[PDB]
Amino acid sequence: GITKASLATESFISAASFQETTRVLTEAAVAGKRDELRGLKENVIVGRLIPAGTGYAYHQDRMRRRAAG
Amino acid sequence: SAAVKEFFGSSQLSQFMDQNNPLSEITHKRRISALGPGGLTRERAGFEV
Amino acid sequence: AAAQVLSSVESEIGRTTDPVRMYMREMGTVELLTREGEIDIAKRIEDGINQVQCSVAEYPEAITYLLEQYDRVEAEEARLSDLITGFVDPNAENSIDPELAREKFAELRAQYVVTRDTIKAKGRSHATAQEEILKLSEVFKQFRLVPKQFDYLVNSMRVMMDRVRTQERLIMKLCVEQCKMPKKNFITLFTGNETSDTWFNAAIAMNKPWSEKLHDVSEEVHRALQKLQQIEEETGLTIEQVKDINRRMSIGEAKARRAKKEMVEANLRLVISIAKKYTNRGLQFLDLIQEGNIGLMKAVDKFEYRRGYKFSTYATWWIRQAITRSIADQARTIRIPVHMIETINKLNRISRQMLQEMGREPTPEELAERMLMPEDKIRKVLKIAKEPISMETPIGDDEDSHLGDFIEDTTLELPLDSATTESLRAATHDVLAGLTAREAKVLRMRFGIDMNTDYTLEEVGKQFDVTRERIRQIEAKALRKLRHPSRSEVLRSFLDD
Amino acid sequence: RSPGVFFDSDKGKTHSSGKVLYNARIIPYRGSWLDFEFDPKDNLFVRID
Amino acid sequence: KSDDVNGRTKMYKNIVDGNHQMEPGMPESFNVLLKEIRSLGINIELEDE
Amino acid sequence: MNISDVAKITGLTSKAIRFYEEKGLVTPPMRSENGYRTYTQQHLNELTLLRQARQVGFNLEESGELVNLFND
Amino acid sequence: TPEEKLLRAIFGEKASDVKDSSLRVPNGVSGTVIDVQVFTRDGVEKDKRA
Amino acid sequence: EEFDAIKIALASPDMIRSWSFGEVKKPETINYRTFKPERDGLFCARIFGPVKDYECLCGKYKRLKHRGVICEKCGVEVTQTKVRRERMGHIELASPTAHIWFLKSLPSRIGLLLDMPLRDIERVLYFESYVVIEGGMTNLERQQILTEEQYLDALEEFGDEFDAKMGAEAIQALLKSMDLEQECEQLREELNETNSETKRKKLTKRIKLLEAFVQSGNKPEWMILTVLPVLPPDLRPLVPLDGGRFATSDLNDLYRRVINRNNRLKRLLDLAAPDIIVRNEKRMLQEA
DNA sequence: GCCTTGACCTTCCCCTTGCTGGAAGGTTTAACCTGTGTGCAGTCTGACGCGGCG
Ligand SMILES: [Zn+2]
Repeated sequence: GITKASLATESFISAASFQETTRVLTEAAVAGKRDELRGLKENVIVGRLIPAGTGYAYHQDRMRRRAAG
Repeated sequence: SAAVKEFFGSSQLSQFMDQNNPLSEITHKRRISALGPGGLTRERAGFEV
Repeated sequence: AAAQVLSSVESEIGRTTDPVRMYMREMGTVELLTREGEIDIAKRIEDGINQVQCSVAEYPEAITYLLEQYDRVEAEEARLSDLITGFVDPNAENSIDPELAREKFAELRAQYVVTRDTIKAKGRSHATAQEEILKLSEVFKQFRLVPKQFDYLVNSMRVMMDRVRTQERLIMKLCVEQCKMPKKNFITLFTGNETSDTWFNAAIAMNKPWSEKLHDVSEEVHRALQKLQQIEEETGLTIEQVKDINRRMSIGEAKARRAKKEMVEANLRLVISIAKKYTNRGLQFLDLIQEGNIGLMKAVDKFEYRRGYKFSTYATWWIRQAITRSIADQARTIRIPVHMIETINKLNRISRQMLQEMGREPTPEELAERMLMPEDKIRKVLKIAKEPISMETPIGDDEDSHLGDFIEDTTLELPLDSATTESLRAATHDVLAGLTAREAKVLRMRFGIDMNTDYTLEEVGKQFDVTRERIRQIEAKALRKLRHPSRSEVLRSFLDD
Repeated sequence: RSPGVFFDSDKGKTHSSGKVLYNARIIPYRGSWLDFEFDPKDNLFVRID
Repeated sequence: KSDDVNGRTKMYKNIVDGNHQMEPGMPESFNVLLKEIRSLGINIELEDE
Repeated sequence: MNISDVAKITGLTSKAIRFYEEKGLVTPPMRSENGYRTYTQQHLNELTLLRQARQVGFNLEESGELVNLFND
Repeated sequence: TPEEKLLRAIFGEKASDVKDSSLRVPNGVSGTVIDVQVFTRDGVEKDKRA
Repeated sequence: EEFDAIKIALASPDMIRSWSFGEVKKPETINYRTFKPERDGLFCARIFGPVKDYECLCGKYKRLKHRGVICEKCGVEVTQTKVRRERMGHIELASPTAHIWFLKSLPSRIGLLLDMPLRDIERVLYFESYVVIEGGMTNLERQQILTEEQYLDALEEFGDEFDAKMGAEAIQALLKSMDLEQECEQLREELNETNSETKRKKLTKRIKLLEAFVQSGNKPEWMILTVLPVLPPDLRPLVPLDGGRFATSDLNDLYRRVINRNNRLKRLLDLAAPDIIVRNEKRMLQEA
C-alpha cells in the first residue's frame, strides 16, 4: 500500500516526519539504526545540498569521497 | 459575579460588533448558529445539516 | 472480607488506572478501631519502650551512661534546660532543680560502686553479682526512659556490633570464599572457644585434605581474626549478654513500631475527609492526602495517653498544620513564604465583608485603616499576588496561534548596530595609526584596547616609567592631537552613535 | 437539538447484512442520557451516556 | 533568512561590501530537536566523516 | 529563663538584651537546644543594674564595668 | 566597550540615570490629532496638563 | 557543521550523566522580587552556566576578564549566556521507573519480548499482583504471577526459598537475567516443528528482535530509568511580558511536582514506614 | 619632550553612639468530627491490529 510503503522505508527520518513518528523512532533506537543521507528530505533538514538538481554534480563528488574517504 | 462576567466577555458567543454600517449591526444580531456548547463542530458535522 | 472482594475486583479491574481507586479501595479494607484500640495500642507501645529501658540498664560495655551525660552537661556549673527534662525524672506514679537531681543521680552511683565490684565475684554471672545486676535494674525500673541523647548510647552498641559483626563477616570473607569449609562443623566449634584458635585443630582433626592446603592467604586470614581479637581486648567482655540486651530492646522498639502502625490504619478516613474538605482547588488530591498521612505518623509517634481524650483530635490539628503549610510552601513555582500568604488570606477575609457592607470593591486606604497597616505593602502585594499565564495559551479566536508568536527576543543584537560597532572599531584604529605610537599604544592599553584587561595610571606608568602627572598631560596631548577638526569626520557621525 | 425523545434507523453498518438498525434516544435539558437499540442479531441493547 | 545566525550576520556584513557570497553552518531548530529527543532517554548523535 | 518574661521583668526587649550581650555587657546566658537564651536571677540583676546604669548616665562601657563590679 | 569608552573619553558627555519612554507615531502613519484623554488614580496628584 | 551520518541507540545512565553538568536537588526557581535563580532550583546558573555574557550571580567576575573562573560565592562559572541552549541537567531517583513508550505503544517491545501480557505487567507496576523473580525452588517458575494472598500461601509453604516481588525492580532484574543468545537459537530451530502461520510469525519477530538487541549493542537493562535528564531552561522558559506578568512553559509545572515527590520519598525512606503508603507514592511518581 | 614638585580635590570604603525595624525561617495547642466522584462526555469514523474467544 501507499502510505504503508511511506512508513515502511529504508530510512526513518522522512518516515519520522509526518505520520506516527513515535513507532518509527521506538523501533529504530532499539535497533541501532543509522541513515546514510541520500534522501532529499534527509539533506533538507540539515540544509545541505540535495543529491540532486544542480547538486547531483557535487553530490557525486561526495559519493566518490565516500568511496575515497 | 465571576461566572457571569466570564460569560459576558469570554464565551465565544460575545463578539465585538460591527461598526461598519447599520445593517451590519442589525444582521450581526440577527444571526443564528449551532456552534459552541450544546452544539456541533464543522469536522464533526456533515452535509445534511 | 475485603481481600476476598478485592480478589474479584482486581481480577476484573475494567482497565482502571486511577491510583485514587487503588489507595482508597485498599484503605477501605481496614475499618475503624478506637476507644480501646487507642489505649491498648498505647499500653503496648509504652510496654515496648518499657522493656527497652529495662533492657538498657546493667551496662558492661556501654560504659558512658546517663551519669556521664549528666556530669558532661553539669561540666560548666549550670543547666536546667530541656536536656535534663529528659533525664531520670521519677514521675509521681518540668524544670529540674539542682538538689533533687544531685540526689536522684547519687544512689545510682551507689548501686554502681557496689555493683561493679561483684562482677568479678567468682564470675560475671554470680548469684549476688546477678542480684546487683537485677537490683540496679529494679532501681532503674521505677524510673523512665531518657531523651533522644540516649540514641547515641544505642549507637555505641551498634557501632561496636557493626564493627564486630563486620569482622566476623570479614573473617568469613577471608575464610569462606577461597577454600572449602564445613557449615555443620564450623558453627558449633566456633561457638565452642570464642577466645583462641583451638577450634582450628579440633576442626582439622578430620584431616580435611583441603585443610592441608591452608597457604598463601593465611597471612590475611589470621590477621582478620586479629582484628576481631583486638576488638575483644578493647571491649573487655565477651558477648552473650550484650546480644541479650540488644535483641531485648530490639523487639522492644519493633513493638512500638508495629503498634503505631494499626494507629496509622486507624484513622485514615478522617485524613481523606479533611484533605477533600481542603481539596477546594489548591493543588491536587493525593499529595495532600499523603501529607496527612505524615500527619497521622507524628501524631501517634509522641502521643500522651494520660489525658483520657480521643487520640484523633490531637492528631487532627497536627495534621491540619502540616498540610496547611505544605499547600503554601509549594503550589507556586514562585516561592512566597508563609507570612505573605496569611497576609493575603486575612486581606481577602476582610475584603469579603467590605464587599458586602459596601456593595462595592474596596479601596487601599480603607482596608489599610481597618487592618491598620500602610499603603505600599498593599501595592506591592497586589503587584505580587498574581500568577503566571502559560506560554502556549490560545490567544487566537480559535486555535489560530498561541501566545508564543507574540513574543520578542529582546535580548541579543542588532545586525545594524553590530556592523556599526565593527565600523567604529575600524575607524578608531585607523585614527590610532595616525597618532603617536607611544600615545596610541599606551592608550590602547590604558583603555584596555588590544587586550583583555584595563591598566590604570600608575601601572601603565611603572610599566613605561614612574611618571604620574605628565602621564595625564600625555592624555591631554593625545586629546589635542585628536581634537583636530580634520580627523573627527570618521567619528563626527559616531558623534551621533 | 431540542430535548425530548428522538428515533433513528442506521443503514446496516454490519453491511454484511444490509439490514436496518433501529434505535431510540431521549435527551433531557440536564442530567443523563439513555440509548435503546437493536443489534443486528435480533436482541435489544441499552446504554446510558 | 530563517535560522542560521553566523551566516545571516556574515552575509549582511558582506553584501554591504557588495559581496553576494554565502558561508553556511547548521540550523538551530535541528539542534533544538536533538535536545528534545535526548530528554527522552536517547543516545542520538552524529558520525564523524 | 523565658526570654520575653525576662525582658518584661527588666522592661527591655529581647534585641536590647542581645545588643548588650553582643557588647559583652553581662554574664553569658546559655541557650537551650532549641536556642532559647537561658537567662537567670544572675542575669535578672545584671540586666536591672545595666538598665538603670544608663538611665543614670553610664554608657554601654562603664555600665558593663558596673556589671563587672557586681560580678566582683 | 573600550571604543565607546574612547569617544566618551574624548568628548566627555554622559547619560543621566534616566532614559526616555517616548510614545511615537508608528511607521508610515501620518495624521491629525483632535482629542486627548487622560486618566489618573484617585489619590495621586493630577499634574499640569492633567 | 559537517558530518557523515545519524546514529541512534538506547542511552545508558553513565552517558546521561556524562552529558550533564551537575544534579538538581530542589524545585524552586527564583525570588518573588529579586528575580534571581537559587541553588539547585531550575535556573541555577552553576550547572546550566551563567545568566548573561560573562557575569556571575553577585557581579564578582565580569567582562571575560576571568574566563575559566567561578564566583564561588554562588559557584557560577564565567562564560557566555549562550549555553542556555545546551547544558542539560540530570537527576537520580530512589526506585527506577518504566518508560511508557516501551510498552504502552502497540506491541510492547518489552513485555512482548518475554511473551508476557500487558495486563500482568500493569498489575505489577500499579502494585496489584506479585510475581516470581526466578525459581529458587522446583515448585514454581519464572514469570509466575502471584497475588498477595497466593504469594503468602506460597510463602508460608516455603518462606525464604524463592524470590517473589511486586514492583519494577523485579522486572528490572528479570530482564537483566535472561540471555538473548540461546533463546534465539532455540526459537530459530523451534520454528521448524509447526511453521504454520502463528508459530512462525511469533518466533520470527522474536528472533529478529533478539538479533537486533545483539548486533546493535543495545540492551534490555537500559529499558528503564534509574536516571532522568533535565532540559535546559531557554528551551522551556519562564519570562515576563510588558504588564509585569510572568508566563510559564507549562513543562515547568510538569517538571517541578515530580521532583518534590522524589524527595518526599527520601523523607519516608528514613522511616521504614508502612510500605502501603510508599506504594502510593511510587504509583504517584510513575503516573507523573 | 624627559622628570618630579608641592599641594589641592573628588570619590569610595570603613569607622565611632543606642538601638530600632524589617525579613526569612522554625515549633507546638487535647471537645469532636473517619470511602471521593461532581461534572466530564457527547457518542466523528474508516482502516487497520490484535486479544480474546469459537
Ligand atoms: Zn557569582
